[PDB]
Amino acid sequence: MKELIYIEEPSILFAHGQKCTDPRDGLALFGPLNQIYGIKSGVVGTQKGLQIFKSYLDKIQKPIYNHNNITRPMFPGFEAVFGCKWESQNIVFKEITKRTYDLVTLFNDKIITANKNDEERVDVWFVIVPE
Amino acid sequence: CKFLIVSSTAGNKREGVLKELAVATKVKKHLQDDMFIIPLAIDENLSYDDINIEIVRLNAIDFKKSWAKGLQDLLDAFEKQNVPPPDHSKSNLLYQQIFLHDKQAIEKEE
Amino acid sequence: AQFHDQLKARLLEHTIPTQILRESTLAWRDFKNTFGAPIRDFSKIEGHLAWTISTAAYYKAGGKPWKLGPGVCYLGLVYKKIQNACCAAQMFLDNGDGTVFKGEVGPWYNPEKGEYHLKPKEAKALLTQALESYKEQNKSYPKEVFIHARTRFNDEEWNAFNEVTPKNTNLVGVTITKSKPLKLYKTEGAFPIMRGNAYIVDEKKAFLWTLGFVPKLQSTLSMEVPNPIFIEINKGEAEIQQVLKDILALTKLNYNACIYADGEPVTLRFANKIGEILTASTEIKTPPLAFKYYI
Amino acid sequence: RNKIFISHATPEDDDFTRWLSLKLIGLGYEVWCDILFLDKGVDFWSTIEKEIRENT
DNA sequence: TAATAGATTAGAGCCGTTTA
Ligand SMILES: [Mg+2]
Repeated sequence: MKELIYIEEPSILFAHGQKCTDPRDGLALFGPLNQIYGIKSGVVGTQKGLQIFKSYLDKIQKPIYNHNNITRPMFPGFEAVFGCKWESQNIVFKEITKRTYDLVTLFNDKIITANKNDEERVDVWFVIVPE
Repeated sequence: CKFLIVSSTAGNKREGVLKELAVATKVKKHLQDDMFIIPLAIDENLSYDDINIEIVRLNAIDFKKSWAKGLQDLLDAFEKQNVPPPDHSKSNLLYQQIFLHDKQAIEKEE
Repeated sequence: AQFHDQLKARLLEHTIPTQILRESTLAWRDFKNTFGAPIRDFSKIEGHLAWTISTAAYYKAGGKPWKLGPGVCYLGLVYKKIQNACCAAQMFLDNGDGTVFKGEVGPWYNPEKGEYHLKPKEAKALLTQALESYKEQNKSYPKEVFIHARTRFNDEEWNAFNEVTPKNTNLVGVTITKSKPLKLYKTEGAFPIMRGNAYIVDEKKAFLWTLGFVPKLQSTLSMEVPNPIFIEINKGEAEIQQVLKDILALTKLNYNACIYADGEPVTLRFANKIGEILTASTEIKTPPLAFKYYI
Repeated sequence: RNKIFISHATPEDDDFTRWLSLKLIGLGYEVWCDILFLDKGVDFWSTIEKEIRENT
């Protein structure tokens, strides 16, 4: 009867130096290590895609509850957890109106021209792809 | 010092919270300070109407959107009202005492 | 099929963090199966979804979500089939205790069709790139190089590794195998083995349950029955308990999502992702090497 | 009686009133605004009356 | 060159969302 040893579960550090086990609880309790001032969201997609991302971001600001909350902890909200603004009213939008290659080049050219030409700074571009 | 009452749809009409709120208003009257009881409205379905009389008179803190903005409102209201060295280690050591007691790796042969 | 990976590969030249979001994910209610519940039923996980993407955003906006708790350089390398291309992911601890979790990129090309082993020159180049990265981050060469992969390390590449390395630097090779059929159940309860238990097979080999029942979540990281990952010290001299602890720690670096833990090392997973992205498109000199451009 | 009161529509006009109040305090005048100085967890209408007909 | 196994390896896809 072979003995099963146990490795104590490692603890991940969070803000102010506190360590927790679940990333969700640690993030919702102490917050992330470094503070960024906010996310300048960039959207590359169709108008319906922008509307969907707008609505989902607005829902992200408020808490969203899982069907079962004890196992997977709920989301207090982005501003509540991470502490940096990611509002939907500060979005840099780029509308789009070998086949995979051309579909890729569309978004690639949009992102290239928006990061090169446009004066608005985007922390990270979100490619909202249709379905 | 302060009495924050959660003002959701379920939390504004339940008996226990109602009695706690009632004794809270009694001790508020005894303390003679209007800056005692703070409603925290969190529920989208519950408007500022249909709320309880005992808290309808008072100014709520808008937790409906962006709980962290309501948290900041709570913080600067507390600083404005002189509500009495912050250390997150206390909460860190307290989190597993109560919230993780049925959820832990207890020593037992299996 | 290759839409996301080739998008990121083409975006690698000009450093711009990007997150690809399918419309069926952000608003899964309106897309349906046309005969009942929606195609992607995210109701049980919506908040969790709202967790993960948020972290992804916060990871691609230059924010560090969490640290880990010296002198050890973890180097997880993964092979990609096209000719073979080896791409690695490195992590260590900075002198300020910061978790440096960059990559080890500039993929190394083994011309053999099915030899998942780096040639002596490519192995030397990969290892020395990792060592100089450690040197420029921590101001000193690593004390111990925990180099791991999903493949056994052949003799010639091991010799190349130990000749390119400098003195006082012990590097140990670790092999991680997924889908190894050892389905260890639990006789008494209805819930599988708790996560973190390890069955040692040999002084160099063992089975670790990096996934399974988590007491903290009262549920399981894996549906059905967990599949333990085989951790074998095929090369180098190291304690298997220490290797299991280190790999359990490495299973906490999943910044691409917000989940309590993942079943395989995050180094290997992220190296796989960066390798797939690199092989998606044409060759690019000095790839960005930071995961915010890939995951 | 040394105070300035500014009434406004709350949901829509906040930027103008906030800017006006901030400039007024910068100029040294004491101001009272419901979106700046009206306390949380307090009878708002009673305090508005007190400020209007006591110190304004 | 083909085949017959074992050992490793890699891809791709596909559905559920972790029993309260
Ligand atoms: Mg990803």
